[PDB]
Amino acid sequence: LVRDLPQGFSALEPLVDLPIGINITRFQTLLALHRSYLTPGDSSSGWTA
Amino acid sequence: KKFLPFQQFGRDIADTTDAVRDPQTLEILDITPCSFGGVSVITPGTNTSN
Ligand SMILES: *[C@@H]1O[C@H](CO)[C@@H](O)[C@H](O)[C@H]1NC(C)=O
Ligand SMILES: *[C@@H]1O[C@H](CO)[C@@H](O)[C@H](O)[C@H]1NC(C)=O
Repeated sequence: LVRDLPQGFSALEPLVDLPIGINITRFQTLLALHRSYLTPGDSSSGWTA
Repeated sequence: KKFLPFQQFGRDIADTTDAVRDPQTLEILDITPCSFGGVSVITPGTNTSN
């Protein structure tokens, strides 16, 4: 029942250290499309807008 | 003590390594110094006894 970031404290545990050794300046987030790009539905084809 | 998967050493006092994780066996063992203590001599006067 919290739309935004919740109030509280949670410490983030490390997951992995990748020796990528590359140069990073920009990043982008990948999403999943449940609907169809060929035929877009009027509504509800995606996930609750 | 429980070490997180990335944790290897332990320093609660920040100047002495109390605990560590053994490299071969993943058990965690804590290091206590070999101990010490002052030694006092209680003597009467050597003019009386040694
Ligand atoms: C990373 O690339 C930028 C150009 O986008 C460059 O200015 C920067 O010096 C590069 N950094 C490294 C560590 O290669
Ligand atoms: C490391 O080797 C030791 C002794 O053979 C054994 O406890 C265990 O199989 C290995 N543990 C790790 C860190 O893979």
